[PDB]
Amino acid sequence: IIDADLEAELDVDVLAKAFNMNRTDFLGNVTVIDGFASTGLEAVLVDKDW
Amino acid sequence: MRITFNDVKTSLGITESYDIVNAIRNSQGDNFKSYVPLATANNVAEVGAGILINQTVQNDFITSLVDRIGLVVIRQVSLNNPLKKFKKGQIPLGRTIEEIYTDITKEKQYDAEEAEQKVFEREMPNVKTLFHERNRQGFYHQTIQDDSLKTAFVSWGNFESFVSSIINAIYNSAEVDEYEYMKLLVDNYYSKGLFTTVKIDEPTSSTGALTEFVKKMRATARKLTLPQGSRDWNSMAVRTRSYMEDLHLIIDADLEAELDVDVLAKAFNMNRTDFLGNVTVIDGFASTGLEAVLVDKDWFMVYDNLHKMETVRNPRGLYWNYYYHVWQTLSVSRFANAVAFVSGDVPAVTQVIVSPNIAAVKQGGQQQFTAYVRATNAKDHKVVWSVEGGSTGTAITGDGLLSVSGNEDNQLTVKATVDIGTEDKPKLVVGEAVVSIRP
Repeated sequence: IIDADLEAELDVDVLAKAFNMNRTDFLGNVTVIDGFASTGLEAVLVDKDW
Repeated sequence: MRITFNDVKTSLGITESYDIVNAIRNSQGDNFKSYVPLATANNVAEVGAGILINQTVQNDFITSLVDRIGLVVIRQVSLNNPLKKFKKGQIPLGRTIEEIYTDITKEKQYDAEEAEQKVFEREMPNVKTLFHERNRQGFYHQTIQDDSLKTAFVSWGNFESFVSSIINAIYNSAEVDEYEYMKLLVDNYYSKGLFTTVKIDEPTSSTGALTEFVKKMRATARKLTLPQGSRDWNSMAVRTRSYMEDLHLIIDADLEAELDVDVLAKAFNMNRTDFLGNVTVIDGFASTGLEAVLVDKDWFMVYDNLHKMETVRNPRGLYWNYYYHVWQTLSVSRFANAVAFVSGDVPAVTQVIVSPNIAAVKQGGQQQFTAYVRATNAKDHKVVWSVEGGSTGTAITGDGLLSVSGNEDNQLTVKATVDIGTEDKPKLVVGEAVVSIRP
């Protein structure tokens, strides 16, 4: 779970993510939200049974 | 009537750079040595570029006979307007199209004790309406002289092919005009400034500008694709959603080629539709600052009302006149997502939208208005409310609550105003709503 702005920022500046676009074997199922509410939160990586 | 031509050469219009025949003949190791073994190169080079005006050529064996035309080819090149996929069905009867949108409501907490005395309470649904009407009428006129044209062909198949080519030319002209009108739609929308403006630097200034533009487009496309929706990308300030397969990006060919090469992120996903949507390439825009526009498939609200062809004949002139009539309505939908990326200087605030743009209140009721400011910068702005009704006892608070006095008969207008200029040289942005009074 990541923010749209950060996801688009890292989809271009770094290439390793820009290679493995629209798949799951690299960073899991990437779902995009419109930001969090916590001050320091940037990304959250959880499990389906969470 | 004999229309003959004399003193015509095989080089009527030729801005020649060098004599290829001379270069081939005078070559002792140059790059033209590959054409030296060719037996007949002068003859090929003499008429290898086509002949604009032909002349009769005698036979090589018997000079009295004349060589004849063996093959006749008629070009069937057909052209289309790329935005045709955004069209809709036909409207044989009527003129006006009504678009109705229903917005979402709010949640209330379960309360059995409170639910005793308010079982029959009312919650007015939120609905918005937009209207479109027919605005384009035109026709195309052509003439065909069958009897006068019958002497230019020796085959009925060729005759029919030529007349079909004329009809196809009419259709091609119609398609070109339709494409131009569809471009005019976007240009007029941006001129009226109902887009959501995203400020960017000049892409051609430096490499970093191009990658910044690409990542900004990626972010905008993602937040448009978000399933839960947002109210920040349409002129009606309604909660709406768009699909990645329904998103289309309209960009200039030169800029598209520049960013297909300069930034390596766009090198991939060039034809996958999952990066920026269906990329449509046009021959540039008309506005000064417009670089790219990303709109939803439902943004276009174009229909056609008439598409017909009629013919008349002139007995004295022996020809047919063909009239192709096209009547269409071209309009856009304000409920659909639309973003425009502008490289030039843009104002701090683009527009102000009032959530109820039309109201009908009683003589003792109250109304609540919500103001949405489309600001191109991070800093926020303050909205001031005013009314221009006229009667005393009618007033609007600073939060957007309008109260109406018990004695007035006149239409009211409510203005939400934002100041974006500096001191003693102010620039103001105003959003207006209309209110009717019911006695």
